[PDB]
Amino acid sequence: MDPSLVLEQTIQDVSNLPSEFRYLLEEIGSNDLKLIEEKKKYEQKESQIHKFDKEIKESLLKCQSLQREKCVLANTALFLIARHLNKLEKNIALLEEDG
Amino acid sequence: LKSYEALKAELKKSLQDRREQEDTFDNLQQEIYDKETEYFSFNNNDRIFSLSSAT
Amino acid sequence: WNEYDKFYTGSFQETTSYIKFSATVEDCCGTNYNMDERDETFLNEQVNKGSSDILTEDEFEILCSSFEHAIHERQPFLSMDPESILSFEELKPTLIKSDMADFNLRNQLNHEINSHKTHFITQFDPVSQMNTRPLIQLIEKFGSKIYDYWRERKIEVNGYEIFPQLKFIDILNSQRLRALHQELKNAKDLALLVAKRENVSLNWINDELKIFDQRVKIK
Amino acid sequence: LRSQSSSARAGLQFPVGRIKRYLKRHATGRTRVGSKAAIYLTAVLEYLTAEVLELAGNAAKDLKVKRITPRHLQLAIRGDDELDSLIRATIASGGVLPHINKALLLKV
Amino acid sequence: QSSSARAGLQFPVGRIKRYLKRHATGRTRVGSKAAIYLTAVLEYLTAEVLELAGNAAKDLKVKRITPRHLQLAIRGDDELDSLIRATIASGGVLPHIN
Amino acid sequence: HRKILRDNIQGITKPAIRRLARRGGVKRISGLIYEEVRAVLKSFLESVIRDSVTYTEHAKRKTVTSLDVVYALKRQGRTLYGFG
Amino acid sequence: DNIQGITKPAIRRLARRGGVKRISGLIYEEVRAVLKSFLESVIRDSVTYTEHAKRKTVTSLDVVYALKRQGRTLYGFG
Amino acid sequence: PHRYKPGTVALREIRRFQKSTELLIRKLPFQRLVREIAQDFKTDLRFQSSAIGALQESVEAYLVSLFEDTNLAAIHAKRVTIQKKDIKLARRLRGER
Amino acid sequence: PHRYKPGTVALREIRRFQKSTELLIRKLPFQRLVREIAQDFKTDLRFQSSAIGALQESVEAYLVSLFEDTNLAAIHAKRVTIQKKDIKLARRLRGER
Amino acid sequence: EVARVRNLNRIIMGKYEIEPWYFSPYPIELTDEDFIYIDDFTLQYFGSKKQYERYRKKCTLRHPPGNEIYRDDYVSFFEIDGRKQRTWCRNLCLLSKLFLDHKTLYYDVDPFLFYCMTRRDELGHHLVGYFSKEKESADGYNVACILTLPQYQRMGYGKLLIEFSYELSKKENKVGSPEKPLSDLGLLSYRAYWSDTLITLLVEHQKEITIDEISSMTSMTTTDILHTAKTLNILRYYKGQHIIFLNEDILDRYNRLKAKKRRTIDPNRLIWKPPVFTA
Amino acid sequence: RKETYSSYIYKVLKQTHPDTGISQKSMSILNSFVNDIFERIATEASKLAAYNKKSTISAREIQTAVRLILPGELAKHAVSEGTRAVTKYSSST
Amino acid sequence: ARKETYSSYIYKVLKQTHPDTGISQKSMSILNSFVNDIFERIATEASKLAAYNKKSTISAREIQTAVRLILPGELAKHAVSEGTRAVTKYSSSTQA
DNA sequence: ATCAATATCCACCTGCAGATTCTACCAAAAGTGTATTTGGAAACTGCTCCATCAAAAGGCATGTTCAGCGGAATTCCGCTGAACATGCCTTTTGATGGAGCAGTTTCCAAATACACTTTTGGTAGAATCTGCAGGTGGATATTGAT
DNA sequence: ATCAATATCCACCTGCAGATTCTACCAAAAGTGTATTTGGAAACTGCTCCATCAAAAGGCATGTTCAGCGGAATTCCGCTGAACATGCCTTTTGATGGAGCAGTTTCCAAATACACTTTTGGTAGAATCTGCAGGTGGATATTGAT
Repeated sequence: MDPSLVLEQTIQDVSNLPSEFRYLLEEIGSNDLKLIEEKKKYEQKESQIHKFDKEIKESLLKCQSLQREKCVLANTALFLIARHLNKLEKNIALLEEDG
Repeated sequence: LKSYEALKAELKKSLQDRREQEDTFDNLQQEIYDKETEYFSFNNNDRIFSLSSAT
Repeated sequence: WNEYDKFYTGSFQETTSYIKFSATVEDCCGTNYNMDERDETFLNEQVNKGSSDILTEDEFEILCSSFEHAIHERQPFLSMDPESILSFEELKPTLIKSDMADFNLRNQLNHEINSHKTHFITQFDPVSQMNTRPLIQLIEKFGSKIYDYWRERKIEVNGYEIFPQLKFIDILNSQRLRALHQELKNAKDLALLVAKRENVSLNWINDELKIFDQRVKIK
Repeated sequence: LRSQSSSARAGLQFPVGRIKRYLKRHATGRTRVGSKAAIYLTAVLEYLTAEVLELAGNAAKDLKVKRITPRHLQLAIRGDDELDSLIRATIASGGVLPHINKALLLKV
Repeated sequence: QSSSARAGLQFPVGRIKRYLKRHATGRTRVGSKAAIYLTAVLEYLTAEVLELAGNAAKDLKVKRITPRHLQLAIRGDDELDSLIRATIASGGVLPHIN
Repeated sequence: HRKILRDNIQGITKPAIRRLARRGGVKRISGLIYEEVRAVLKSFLESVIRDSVTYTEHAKRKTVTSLDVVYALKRQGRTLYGFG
Repeated sequence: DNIQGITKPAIRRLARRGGVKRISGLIYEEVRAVLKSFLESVIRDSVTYTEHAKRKTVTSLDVVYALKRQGRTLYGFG
Repeated sequence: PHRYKPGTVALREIRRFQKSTELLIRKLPFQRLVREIAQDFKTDLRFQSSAIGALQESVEAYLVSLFEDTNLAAIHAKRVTIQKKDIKLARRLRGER
Repeated sequence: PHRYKPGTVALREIRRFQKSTELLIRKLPFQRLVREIAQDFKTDLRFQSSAIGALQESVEAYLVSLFEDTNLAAIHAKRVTIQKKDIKLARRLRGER
Repeated sequence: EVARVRNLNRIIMGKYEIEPWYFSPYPIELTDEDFIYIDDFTLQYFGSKKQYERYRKKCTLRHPPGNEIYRDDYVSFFEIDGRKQRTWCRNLCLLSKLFLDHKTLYYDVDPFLFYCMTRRDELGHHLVGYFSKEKESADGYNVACILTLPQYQRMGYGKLLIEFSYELSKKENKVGSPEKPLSDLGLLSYRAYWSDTLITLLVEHQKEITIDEISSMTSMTTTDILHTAKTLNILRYYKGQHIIFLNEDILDRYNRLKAKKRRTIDPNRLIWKPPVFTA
Repeated sequence: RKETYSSYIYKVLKQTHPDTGISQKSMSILNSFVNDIFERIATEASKLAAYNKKSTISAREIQTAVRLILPGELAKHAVSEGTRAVTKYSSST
Repeated sequence: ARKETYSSYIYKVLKQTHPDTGISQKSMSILNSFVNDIFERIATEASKLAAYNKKSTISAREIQTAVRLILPGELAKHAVSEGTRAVTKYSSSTQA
């Protein structure tokens, strides 16, 4: 009864994990907002050179501000999958004690 | 004037760096696709599923 | 009122769908403990007048951490130890085999991500990352007279916690073994794939920003 | 003060003695306590003081100053707690409650 | 000489004497002629055990079963409504197709 | 004397049973229910008057009264008030 | 302790004891409701009887007395 | 010259009859019927008038309950007319044989 | 093998179940259900198993009489399939409350 | 009778001082001092007052930990379960029993579900209320213990609280029911909603309505609808049917709908209702 | 000591056709019959005694109780054998 | 030349419960029949359960469970509350 | 119209459960012999009260036409019995704990039975002032042809 | 909608049985004080019986598609109750007789009550044997696509 009944708690723990992955659907849906804006932020940089200083030096504030919002979805996507993954093998280590 | 010669090495380092980052840009297509082909194992209910968000 | 002097520093985000965050509060804010002002008025006012180390506040986070990691789950049978401190050879595999609540899991995935420019940079860790230096590195050089932090500490709490505390069969059954284990194996390939795009995201940022500013002396 | 010991000591308005001797009459067994018959008094009273108080609520809504036998059954049958204490009972000249079901008049 | 066999019945007057008495209300029973109901339980118990032999050779059974009891204790339309609320335990019903 | 009478179950008339149905609430009456509702009326009358005449048979009363027939009509599970 | 009001598809055995044809859907909820009603009536009567006896175990005499009042003789069992 | 719709005077006599509570069947014919159903039981039985009135309103009660039964039966049988089989089911299900 | 018409095997198990006098319902969930109806009126009172068998004899007698009457109601409805309004008319014409 | 005295002098959480109301066997290290701080988005109580210079820097989570069901233009609703999340189920009770009359740490906090009442605030979703949920149909009691924080009481939240809990009775498709045994200052507001849902859903049908179908869309227990007869014309026909019909009333509740019937809940949200045989 | 009519009804079956047999549930159903119909006619007879402002539980009131308590032809055969056997009891002085 | 009835007592019930309401003699007989047969019903059920308890004396608890067992719900609970009230109030043997 | 694999009815066997038949203890109501005791079957009368009867309007029987509805039948679709493979709670079987039975002994509350003597509640009438009940007219709502 | 014709509510009315008080009275219970004999209450004591509890072989409940027949919507068409006239049957009402019912009193028969046997009638034992449930196996319907 020891290497069997704990598998039911594995079910309920990763139960909200696809809904957690459904929260990533907003997060990967958030890449529609800014990576297309990444295509559209380019139009005020190369078109303003024009066969060669407030638009060349201070233009980094339009670039440095955008890298903050991409990171919250990035690394947090990993560790949730890790606790979707890695905690099973400690229970498998209980299952490895028998067949 | 050897000043901009060694200063060009601060920007020639990026162009050898340019090839390895564009390769990672060039490697994007199959790793999106071959995961999605692996994901087919059914009718692809959406169109922009995980990494077709990028263009 | 003075209760809202410096509220908290932070900006939130809005939603477009339903927020779905099923996590653990014991793993949300990370570390468990904290200390008060009466512990550094001896060190930073009477001891550090001629010392060589430069004392920082971020080191207080992970400071006691390796000492309560052995006292609870590595040996639980103590209850009322008067001198409640296990000795130096009982604290030598603590810092070497540093199990800071599974420190390996929080870093072993990023190796095959190959994002070794930074480490562990996530939003759920707070935004003060520049002062982060692990005391698995910072004991043998600067934390030598800080290594004895926990040994004094349980004496004035009488061997107890500094915070308060609340009042205290195989056949026809083996088919869901591989039906449950293999399904969550495939999630690593999801994470490893979406890591590589968020790697090359930031690698696309540092392309031109150090190029064109140099052009004022070469063209 | 007052010392009228006519067994209104219970504060009950029915005779303790008449239903005492009627219990002593009905009496399939052998004995019957008058002191444990005082509870049997108000069982009868609550049967009545909640029946007929509920009755004369029709006298307001139908503007009668007496209460007569169709006024009994017309409102002694609406209270479903006091319904099934009369299911064996048939009130003489009591009439029927007005009851036309909706599918009878379908505007055909 | 006898006890109640001088009435010619089988059941006893003495058990049915007090069972009239302690069930009573009117305080006095006719002890020499309370045996008239002693007669009636015989007709009661014979008639719904004589019909147990109403189907002897057409059931092929020796003991009296409780489905053997009920499944012909309904054909007696006279004794049907004499048991109009009786629920024979594990007696089944009678076969019918409408 | 004897003073015999021919049975007159047709004494209850067609609009009488019509009015008795319209007390109940039926809006459309058949053409052939008449004789059979007469039949169930006669069955109810005989089922109650057997018990009434056996109560007046034990009462040593060669009349009938109201109290014995309300007793007899009580013991058919359909107890009547108002008349005792 | 929990809810076990789900009985069985022996409603399609008890109906089979009746002379019924093909039964329907959407009757099983009503038949378990009316079973709940009949049992709660008779168990209320039985618990009043066994409360008056001040015995904390019920007996078959209690249920035959309760049914014999309630309108049907639980007949030939006590 | 003037004529109502068919079926609308029916509800008028519904409300006129059930709003009031007088005895419905005529008194002396039912007295004759009680004596004629009596005469085969015991010859020349004397009657009490209040007993005959008790029978009047008792059989009025039972028959109006039976008409309520057949109204239920006919409104279940997707009809608006009552029939013989409605009374047959009413007698069969109310319980007496 | 061959498969006979639907309905016929149903009628032969009508016959097979109606001849038998076995207690048709399963006993131990009925024990469960009488505990369930017990604890909401009173705390833990005890049940003789013969008395639980007595309930397990009485309640399906009430159920099979209900099924007989609703069968006759549906065969009055000129159909061979009972419904919810069938059991509503059976209870209401029974005089259930 | 034990908690008829006071335990802390005053307790704050965020912006508003809360002079408490009920005793509880807390550690005595809380009761030696005056200022007791409570961390806002997570409620994990603080025996010391000298950590907001670093704990607000250590404050990692800003949205409160439940799962989003529906947010209107003003307020949202969240979802916390005990077996999958124990720690925030702990500190929910330590602020509840300060206000309540029923709690006891007797069983474990696992089986009964927690919902939340937190408003759209510009400094992150501050919580203003929370109401309990039993798992499944134990003694009826389909809605459960309800708290409302006096930092934001008497400003028109509690009616929006109780109807949203009542709003989840319909997708449950079951009999909605409160915990009966006690309520005094809430019970008249509890009885207000059954009167509020009385005439508003009544006139929208414009005809009569049958007694089971009252229990269809109102989804409350029939003892309440039977006890709603004392306010209105629920009159009882031939053998019990209890069915109702509209009478012309004052309808001033239905007429003056300006400010007291301020907002309601749009039925646009999702539910799980997890079936698990563990209890 | 419990009182049961089982031996007596066994002797009733003995004085009719002896080839047949009571089982352990058949005498329960038969004892329930005799006790139930006894209870019914006894309460009817006592109630009729009270109704007729009369004291003794007469044989005449058992006569009228069995006449009113049974359906027809069963009642007339029962009352025939009843009056027969009670005049037989009065015969042997 | 003798009769017993409950006439003036139910008339006093009407005087207490309503300030003015008349009763016809037909309605007096209606209510007298109701009180008499509900009297008989609870009396015979109480005596029946007194025999079924194998006791001999009829007392307040068996008629209490008779009240609780002969009625449906809410009038039964109000009736047994009124019964307990009345038996406790009679129990006080005092001057006033 | 026919040959079929399924199912039922019949017949012999065989374990085995329990119904039958004494049977003895045993003890217990039933029978019996008076003795006293009161309710009751029977006889006589005063008197309601219930038959039993002859003279006037209100309802009942019997028509009419007429359109509203009960049934026939089509038609179509969808719920619902029908095998069929498969999980799953069962069904005894045995055992442990233990506790609410049923019974003894007991002791004191208390209901019965008096008789005294009380106010006191039906009640026959008896007056006596009436609420209500059918009728009469007037304001206004509820079906029916255009 | 817009009137026509009833119908319903809404007073207003005067007379009529009928509720209402109510005094008298007189049976006629209720209440009161006192032994007193007994039956409920209670504490206690064997114990039989009932409650969990786990494990092992298997019926059987559960979801499955799936094909079909039974429910149901809508059509149309004869017929039968329905609305109303009217001619006519008999119901509703005040006086006259006889017997049945209510009541009084009488022996007097039959039933309580005591007290003393004793067949009889439960019960635990206990054989026993025999009828019955189940099993196996053979004879005779059983109702379908072609």
